[PDB]
Amino acid sequence: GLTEEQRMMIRELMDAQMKTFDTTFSHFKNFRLPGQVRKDLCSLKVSLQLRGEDGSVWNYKPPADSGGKEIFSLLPHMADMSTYMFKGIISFAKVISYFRDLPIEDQISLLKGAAFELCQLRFNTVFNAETGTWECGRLSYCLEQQLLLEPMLKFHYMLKKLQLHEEEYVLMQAISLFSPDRPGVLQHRVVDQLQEQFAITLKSYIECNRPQPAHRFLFLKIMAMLTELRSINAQHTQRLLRIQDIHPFATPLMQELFGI
Ligand SMILES: CC(C)[C@@H](NC(=O)CC(C)(C)O)C(=O)N1CC[C@](O)(c2ccc(Cl)cc2)C(C)(C)C1
Repeated sequence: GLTEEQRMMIRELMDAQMKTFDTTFSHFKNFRLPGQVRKDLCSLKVSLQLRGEDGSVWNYKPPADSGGKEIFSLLPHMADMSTYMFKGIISFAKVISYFRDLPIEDQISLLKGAAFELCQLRFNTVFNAETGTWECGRLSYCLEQQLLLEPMLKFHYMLKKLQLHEEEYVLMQAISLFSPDRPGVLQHRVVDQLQEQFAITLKSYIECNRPQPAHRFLFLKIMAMLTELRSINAQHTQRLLRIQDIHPFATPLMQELFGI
């Protein structure tokens, strides 16, 4: 069985999840809309849909470029989504006692490392693998011959396949958040025992709640998924810095987290 402090751990995570993750995106408003290395971007093409309160529907089909400049038509908006996401992610971290109790300099450092990952983890819960779309309340972002060649895309598909519970998602969010090996983490021992206790909790939760043979090695699959995601996080920083080189798009908060 799952021990007392393990039940205690999950419950504080599930709580911070519900307090800070607006699953319907009700409060995403005031966002901008569309008025050489770029295989980076073209693999990530999406169409956008806004359902009005009243029943109206607005749709955006992006331009298939051969030229150069129209690939950016959607970055202002994406930069607005990301800011709104990162704010929820920060609120999530600060509502966790394990996190509050680290030194401030460590708070900042853990966040700057995992913000993207926690965010991609949340988007996975609103992803629909049948239709290749992220359903964000009134927004939908729909992927423009099955190409899991883009690591980020293969990540969402593979992870959705595992059909995790909300508790498994929030714990994954914890392991990723409390990673001992992120630039400028002073308290590497604490953050390391903390991560291990989250991992152990995940391991037990699975042993206890998923007894069926399809859920063999799930804990290990999840753990590999998280390793994959760290790799994708680093590749994405490099892509993003390249976009900044040629055009500033990053909101203040994105500059704060990506280190500029
Ligand atoms: C997973 C990927 C297809 C995409 N997601 C979406 O388009 C849908 C949604 C916004 C819901 O995540 C996404 O967030 N990535 C990472 C973030 C991204 O690299 C990016 C985001 C904001 C800026 Cl300013 C630049 C780049 C991207 C180009 C929008 C692609």
